[PDB]
Amino acid sequence: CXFXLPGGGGVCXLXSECIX
Repeated sequence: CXFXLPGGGGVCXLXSECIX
């Protein structure tokens, strides 16, 4: 974190469908 536009295994929600 901070999340939002990350890079690893998961995405911030999904990339807009959650936060984004």
